[PDB]
Amino acid sequence: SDVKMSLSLPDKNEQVLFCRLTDEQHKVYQNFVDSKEVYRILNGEMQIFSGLIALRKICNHPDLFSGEEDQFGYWKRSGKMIVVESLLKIWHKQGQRVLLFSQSRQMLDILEVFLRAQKYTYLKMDGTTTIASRQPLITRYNEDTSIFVFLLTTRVGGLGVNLTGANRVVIYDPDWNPSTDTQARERAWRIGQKKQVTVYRLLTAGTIEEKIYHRQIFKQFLTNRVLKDPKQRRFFKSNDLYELFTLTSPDPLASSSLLAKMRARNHL
Amino acid sequence: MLGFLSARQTGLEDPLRLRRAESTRRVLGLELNKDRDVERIHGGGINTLDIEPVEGRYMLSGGSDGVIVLYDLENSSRQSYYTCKAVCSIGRDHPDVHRYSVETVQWYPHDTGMFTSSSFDKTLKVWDTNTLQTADVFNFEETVYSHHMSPVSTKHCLVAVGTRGPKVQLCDLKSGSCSHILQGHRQEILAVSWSPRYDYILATASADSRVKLWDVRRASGCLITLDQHNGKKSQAVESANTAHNGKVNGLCFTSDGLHLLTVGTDNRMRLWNSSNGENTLVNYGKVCNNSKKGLKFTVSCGCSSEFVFVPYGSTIAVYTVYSGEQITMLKGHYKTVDCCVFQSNFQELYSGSRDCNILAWVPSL
Ligand SMILES: [Mg+2]
Repeated sequence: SDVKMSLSLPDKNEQVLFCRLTDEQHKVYQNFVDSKEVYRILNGEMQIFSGLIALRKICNHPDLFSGEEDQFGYWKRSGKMIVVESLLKIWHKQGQRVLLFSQSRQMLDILEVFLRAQKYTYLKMDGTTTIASRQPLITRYNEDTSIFVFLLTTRVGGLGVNLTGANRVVIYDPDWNPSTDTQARERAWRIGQKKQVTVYRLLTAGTIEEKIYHRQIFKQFLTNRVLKDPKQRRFFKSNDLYELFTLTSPDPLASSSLLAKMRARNHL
Repeated sequence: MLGFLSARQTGLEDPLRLRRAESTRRVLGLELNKDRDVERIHGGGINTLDIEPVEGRYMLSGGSDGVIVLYDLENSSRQSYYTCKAVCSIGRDHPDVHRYSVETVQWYPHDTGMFTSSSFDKTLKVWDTNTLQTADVFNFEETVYSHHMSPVSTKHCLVAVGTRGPKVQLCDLKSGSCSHILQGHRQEILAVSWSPRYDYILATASADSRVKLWDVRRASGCLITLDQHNGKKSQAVESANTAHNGKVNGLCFTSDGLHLLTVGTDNRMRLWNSSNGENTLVNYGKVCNNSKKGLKFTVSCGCSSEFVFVPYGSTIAVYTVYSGEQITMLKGHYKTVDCCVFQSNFQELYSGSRDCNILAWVPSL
């Protein structure tokens, strides 16, 4: 912001779409939050991780109960995948290049299958790809615009690489750490980006994903409290308790300036 | 001396000659004051004294009873006999009085409008001298043995604090940051002293028999560790390279800041090249001290030869810094002397001891 005017970067947008669980996805989510495992979690008997990861998987796509055109990972069974399908159609008809992130390798494979189901020319880079080929791959996506979508895991696709060839960026799945999402979204808006970029951060409304978004907003506020200014507004959207298992789908100083500063600090 | 005046008038000798020669002669003629007295207000022993660096008029004194007394040393009366009256007092009735003994009190350098006092009540309080109210307080997890502000820093305003913790704390009086610590000692840090020459050089003496010089800007620990032998008994640095054979409970940079005087509980004082910590092997003989806390001793300024005034039992031992020759014993205290502070303007001395007395030593004639 203090360098953007002195660097001639293009415009940026940071929209946050609140996606809607499908009937089948909502059914699986409601069945899980009504299951006995989450009940045991809320009683402190079991670790929270199983339920947390299960809910995140359900919001990503119902790959718990793998339900032709009914193969594993079919796009129409997940709301976020429906939104991604619409966005990819629009952007492809607009002749733009998209950077599709995911927290989960399995969800990245599902997105890859959905992309081959369409005619989109993709290019994938996750933790399994050999390191020696990663910088080449990036260069490929930065060089020829025939490649449309760049699939990424936020841990490898983020974190310092340059992907200015990408124009749109879509963060498919929120993470507990805000910084993962931040670096993933700044993979495109960098020195050398000659086109307007926008970030679409997909969350399922009233699910665990919205709660994770709230947790990481709280974390971002805590960070801004000490990085940019200490007048940060308190996080009031939620109390951040252990009720994220619920489905709530919508719808020289001369001793005077120094003494004055001591008094100022102490009166606070 | 008429020779000195004649040489000054005739330009034979620079007036510097007369000034420093007469300062040295005055220091040598130091004796119990014939016509001067200091008001008695401390109910306990005086652990520390500090005359303000600018104008040298006012003196702070912290007692073992926790009170802090502010004296005026100027003879505002017309008589030749006067008592150094107490201007101000953090007494037992003050809301911010120290609950335990005040162990170090120091005027803020560059300005007399503020001072600081550290106590065994685990607090370093910063006082506004005008309102006489605590402008700030720094709390520590362990009792403070000593503290010191840099007498030179126009840039930083750090207070180096040595507590019974093995860490030297650096409290920023600019926006209050007491988090900075220096690692490398192993027992209580009984003395700390900023270099008068170098802005960011701090010497710290701890009960582990080691004295370390730190560049507080640096990220790599101490610069120099003082070694008695300079390398004759050389060992991988885990327990060797000790400054003394006991607890090093006092530090004092010389006036120019090119040497460092360390007094330890092995009944020895040593003089160290402040640039590489090499021992200069100046003898000083046996310097009796057994203090379990920091020992406050000062050096002379503005004289032909530098002197060091060390508490020696119930006396003040005056030594020549660079030769070690024993000048004299100022003998007027009834208990062990805790501190002595040197007025450089008139070559005067003020000593506080456990007998609840502050004695003034003035040159005779
Ligand atoms: Mg980088």
